[PDB]
Amino acid sequence: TSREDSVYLAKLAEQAERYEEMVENMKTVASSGQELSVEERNLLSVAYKNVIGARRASWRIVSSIEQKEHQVELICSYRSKIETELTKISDDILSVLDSHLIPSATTGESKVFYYKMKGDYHRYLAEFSSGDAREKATNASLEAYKTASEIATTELPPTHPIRLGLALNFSVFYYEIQNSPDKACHLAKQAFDDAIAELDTLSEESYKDSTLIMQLLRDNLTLWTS
Amino acid sequence: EDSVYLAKLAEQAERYEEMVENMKTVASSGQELSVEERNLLSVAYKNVIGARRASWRIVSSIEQSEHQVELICSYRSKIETELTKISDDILSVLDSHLIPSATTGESKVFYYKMKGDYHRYLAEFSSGDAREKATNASLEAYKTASEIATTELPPTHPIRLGLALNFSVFYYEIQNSPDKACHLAKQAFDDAIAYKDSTLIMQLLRDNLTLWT
Amino acid sequence: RSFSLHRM
Amino acid sequence: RSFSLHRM
Repeated sequence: TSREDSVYLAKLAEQAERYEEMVENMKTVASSGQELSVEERNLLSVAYKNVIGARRASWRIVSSIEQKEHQVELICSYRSKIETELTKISDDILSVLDSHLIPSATTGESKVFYYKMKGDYHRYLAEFSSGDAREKATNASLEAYKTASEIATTELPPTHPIRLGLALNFSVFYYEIQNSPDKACHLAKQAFDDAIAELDTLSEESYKDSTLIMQLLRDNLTLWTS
Repeated sequence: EDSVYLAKLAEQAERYEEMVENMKTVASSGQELSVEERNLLSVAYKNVIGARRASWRIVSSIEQSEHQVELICSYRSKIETELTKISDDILSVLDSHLIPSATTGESKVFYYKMKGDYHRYLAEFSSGDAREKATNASLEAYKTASEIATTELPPTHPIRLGLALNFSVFYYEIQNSPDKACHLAKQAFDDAIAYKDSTLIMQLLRDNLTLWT
Repeated sequence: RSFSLHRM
Repeated sequence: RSFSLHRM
């Protein structure tokens, strides 16, 4: 199957709700020489986000069951079988992110997008780890976000959905992983105020996507400030 | 015992493929099942096969370049092979352990209704003599269950009612018999004119009658 | 479009 | 619980 054939099967698997195969279709495309297009890396992002989304949901259910005999152990190994699948998915996406995606990225917008994913799946890892793995995941997550944030501030307008979506996930990292509501609100409020000032820079094609993420920023700001 | 605990766990986590594997070991032992394990095994396979039928129904409807048509026809064969394997695994459980070693008539109707169900799912995508044999295999299990249900289960019992639902749907969908589908759907609904599930059943029977008539 | 059996 | 970027 050719390069465009794998991209079509990813769009096929997307609507078929078979997201595990959507990864293999996109994993065999991003590793090619070409750089992923605007829609291509969207399928790559959509694919993995659903693959790890199911285990994140599955892990969050099994944790609350234990947080509420041989049943004590049966849940502990089941909850760890999901954590192994959560690591396999994160290590798989982070490996191609660090071997091909980020190195071969030349566009400033491409670098922000991939460095954001690096922060995202490092953050998924730190959601459940404890000890050395949680401390290692927290550091790499913040290092990739800060790198994306520095490149986004100089190469992207403040209303760009990739720049706004980054600060949204970066702010969630501060509140949920680093437990710093003051650092989350500060970055989230600044990201909202930076985009409000340059409203003329809101592009026609990127208009609806930018307004949506700004509302997601304010919803988090309201929740964190209680 | 421990295998049944993992099934309830995997149902909460919605990892139904593991719920099937764990409930498979409980049915692999030829010991009679229980009302809970009978439905734990049913919901496990219902969700696993339901996802592939969802993908099959969506992917087959996507067909609407010859390469692009032959590309999705190969992707459907991927889903069909899963649909075949999952149906073959549960049917071999019923045909070997559950149906032969069933003691009560209530379970016999449930297991014979299960057999016709997964034979019917086979008919939804099979071709040639695979669909023809699956058609006959589904009607035989359904008709056997209905003959037993008319004597062991009351007309309001949800297993007798749910069996009529899937039997009538089989007539309208596989054999393309609208008159046979409406006759039984209405006969079963009228015969039940008199627990917390039979009401929902006759709701589904009435909604199907409205669409079929 | 036809409804078979489900949990509700 | 905070809300992260969903599908675009």
